[PDB]
Amino acid sequence: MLSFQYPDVYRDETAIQDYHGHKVCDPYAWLEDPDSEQTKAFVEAQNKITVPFLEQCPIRGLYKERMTELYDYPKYSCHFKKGKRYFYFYNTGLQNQRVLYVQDSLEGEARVFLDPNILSDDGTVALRGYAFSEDGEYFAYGLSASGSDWVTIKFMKVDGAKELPDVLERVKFSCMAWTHDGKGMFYNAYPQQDGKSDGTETSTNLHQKLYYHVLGTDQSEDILCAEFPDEPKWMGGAELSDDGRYVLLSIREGCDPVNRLWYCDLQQESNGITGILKWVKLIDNFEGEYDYVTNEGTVFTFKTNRHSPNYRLINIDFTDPEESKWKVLVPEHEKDVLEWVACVRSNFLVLCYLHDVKNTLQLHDLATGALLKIFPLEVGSVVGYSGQKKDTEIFYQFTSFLSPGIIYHCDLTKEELEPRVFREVTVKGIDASDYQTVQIFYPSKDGTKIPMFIVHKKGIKLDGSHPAFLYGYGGFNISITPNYSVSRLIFVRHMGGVLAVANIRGGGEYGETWHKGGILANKQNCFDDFQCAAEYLIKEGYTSPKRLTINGGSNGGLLVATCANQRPDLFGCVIAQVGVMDMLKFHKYTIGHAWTTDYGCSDSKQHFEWLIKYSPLHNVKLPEADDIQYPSMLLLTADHADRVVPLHSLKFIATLQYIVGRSRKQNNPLLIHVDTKAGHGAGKPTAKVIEEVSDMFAFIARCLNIDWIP
Ligand code: PRO
Repeated sequence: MLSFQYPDVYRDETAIQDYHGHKVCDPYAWLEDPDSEQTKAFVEAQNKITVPFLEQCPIRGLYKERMTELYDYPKYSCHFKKGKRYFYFYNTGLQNQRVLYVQDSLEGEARVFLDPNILSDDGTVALRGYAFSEDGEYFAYGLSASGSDWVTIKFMKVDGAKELPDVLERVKFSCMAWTHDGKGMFYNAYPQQDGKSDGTETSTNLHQKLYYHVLGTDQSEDILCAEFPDEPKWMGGAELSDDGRYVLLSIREGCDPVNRLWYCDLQQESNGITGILKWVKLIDNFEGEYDYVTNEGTVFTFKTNRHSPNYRLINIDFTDPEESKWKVLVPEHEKDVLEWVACVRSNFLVLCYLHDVKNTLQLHDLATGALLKIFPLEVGSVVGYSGQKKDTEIFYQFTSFLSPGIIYHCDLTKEELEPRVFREVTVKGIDASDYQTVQIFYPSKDGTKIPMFIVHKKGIKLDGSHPAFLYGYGGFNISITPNYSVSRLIFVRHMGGVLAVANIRGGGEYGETWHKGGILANKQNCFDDFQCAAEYLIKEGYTSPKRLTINGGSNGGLLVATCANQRPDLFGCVIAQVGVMDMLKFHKYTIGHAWTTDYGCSDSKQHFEWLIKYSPLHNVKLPEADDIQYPSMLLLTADHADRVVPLHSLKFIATLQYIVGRSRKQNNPLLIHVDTKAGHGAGKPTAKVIEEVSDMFAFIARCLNIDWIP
C-alpha cells in the first residue's frame, strides 16, 4: 500500500538538555519556530505526501458527498430574550457560520441581526463571545480570525443593528460584562508583546488584566480595574450581580475547578469606576470553586465543590462571611454531579445534574432549595439553555447520539408548568430506530468500573468483524456526554462501524474524585482506562485490534498518542487532532502554563518523573516483537492552532517517521496534515468541518481497507 517516501528532516544532535540529572535530546527543537524557512519547508513536505494519500481512494468523495447531504439540516440555538426582543442563532444547513437573528415577539417576523458569513469568503471569521447591555439595547461581540483564540471586540446598537465605532484589541480568554447603568463594559486584555499576535506565534500569555471600557471612547482611555503584577498567571474575570450592585471577580490560576472570589459594591465607589476598585477579598485562596448563581440583597447563592466533590449550592451572606456561617441550600448528592444552575423568574432555580453520564433537569425553590418540578428528558445531554432571573420562561435544548435534538419551552408563570416542544428537526436519510445506544461499565486495570457508551446497528453479531471508532478525552474535569454527530453515524451506516465513547478518569463524570483520579501522578490511570476500553471492545466481540481506530483531540490527542506508544498492538489506526505531545515543554507556549494543574511541570523533579514515562515525544520506540508495528497514524493541526501549538505535532511526526517510519517492518503510514486559516477547532466553518471529517474517515477506510456501503 505504501507508495511514498518520508521527507528528509534535519536532526540537531547537539540539542541536549539536563532535566534533574536526566539528559534529554530534542533533535527537532528547531520545529518550535513557526516562521522559519526550515519549519515552513517541513510543513510543505509533509502535506505533499499526506494529501495525495488521503485523496487516492474514491471513498473520500463518497463520504464527503454523503456528509454534505446529511449535515444539511436546519440548526437552531434556543431563543433568548434581551430587553424587549428575542434572539436566536440559526444555520439553514450548510452556511459556514450560524447567523444571529432578532424578532420583536415569539410570534413575530425574524430578521438577520449579525451574519458572520459576509465577513470572509471562506467563513474563517467567527463570533467568539458576546454580551448584551442589561436593557438589551447595546451588543458587544468578539470576532476571531482564522480560528485563533485572539479576539477583537466590536459593538452595535440593537435598534437598527447599527455598527458603532468602538473596537477593543488584545482581547483573549476574556469576560464581557456590562455595568447596569449601560455606561461601559468590563473585559480582559493582554499587554503588548513583540512579534505577532494572530495565532501563529508561540509566545506565552501572561499578565492578563481587567479593564473597563466606556462606550463612545477610544480603547486608550480604558480604566484598569484589576491587575496582578506579582502573579503573572492569574486571570480575573468580572461579572455583575443580577441586581447590578456588585462586581464579582473570579480569579483563576490554571485549569482546576477552583477560584478566588472578590467583590466590589459599586455603590461604595467614591466616584464611579475611575481606577482599581475597592475589592473586598471574600474568598482569597484557591481551595474551592465558587460559581455565582444569584443574590437577594447581601445573601449570595453559589455553586461550589468546597467539601463537596459532586458539587452543591450554598448561601454566603456578605455581612456574616465566615465559612462556619454559610448555609447549605441544596446539599451534595451522593453520586450525581451538579453541572450547572441558573436562576429564573425571580425565585426559581434550574438545576442540571449528570447521572451516569446523562443529564437531568429540575426546578427548585430559591428560598428553601426544595424540588418543585422534574423536566422529562430522554437519555442524552442538555446543550443549550436560556432563562435569566428577570425572565419568566425557559428554553432548553436536548441532544443525543441518534437525534439532532429538540428545543423545549416552558412558561413559568403558569401554575402547572407544562414544557412543550418548541423546535424539532429530523435528519432524512438516518433512521434512528435502526440503531441503538447502550451504556456498559468495564473494569480498568485497578478494578475501577468505567462507563462506556456504544452505538451500533441493531442486531449485529458480536463476532469481532466490525470496524470500531473509540473516542476519549480524559482530563480537565470535562464530562464527555451524548451528542449528535452525523459524521460518526455515516461511519456506522456507510462503513458498518461501531461507535464507542469511554468516560475515563481525568474527566468530571463522577465529580472531583473522578478528575483527581486521572491527573498529576495518576495521569497513567487515564491511559490504563482507555486501553481497557479497547480490550473490552475486542473481548466482547464488537471489533478486533486490526479494525479498531482511536481518536481524540487536544488532551485527547495526548491520550491516543500515548496509547499508540504503550499498546501499538491494540490498534489499527490512530487519529490525533491538535494534540499535546511534548510533555516537557508544553508550559512554555501560549496558554500552556495553565495546564500544569492537570499534568504537573517538568521544572519539578517529582513531576518530571511522572511526565517522562508517558510524554509521547519521548516514548516512541520500535515494538520488540518482530510481528508488531505501530498502527497507522494521522495527526491533524493548523497554522493558527494557538491553544495547543503545532510544534507538538510537528516534532512528534518527525520522531515517528525517523524511529518507526524507517524500520523495514513498518508498512502502516505515519502522517501529519497542517491546515491553513484554521485553529484549535472552535468557530471552524462548515466547509472545513466537512473536509476534515472526510479526511479522517478516508484515512480510516484506506488503512483498514473498508468497503463503502451505499
Ligand atoms: O483542549 C485541550 O485539551 C487543551 C489542552 C489541555 C487543556 N486544554
